[PDB]
Amino acid sequence: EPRYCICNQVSYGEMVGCDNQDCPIEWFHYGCVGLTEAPKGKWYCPQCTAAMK
Ligand SMILES: [Ca+2]
Ligand SMILES: [Zn+2]
Ligand SMILES: [Zn+2]
Repeated sequence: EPRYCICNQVSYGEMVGCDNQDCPIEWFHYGCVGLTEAPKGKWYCPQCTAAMK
């Protein structure tokens, strides 16, 4: 029921959480952010990565 990610679709498949506390979206599908495997440490989504540089 809740929609997640930049794509605004329900949770499906492998999901990753952005570790920036102010991330507006928080939860993303792996594919929508270019991942194939679980991050081995903290992970920041592309939008938060752009905001942190
Ligand atoms: Ca949304
Ligand atoms: Zn998505
Ligand atoms: Zn984020």
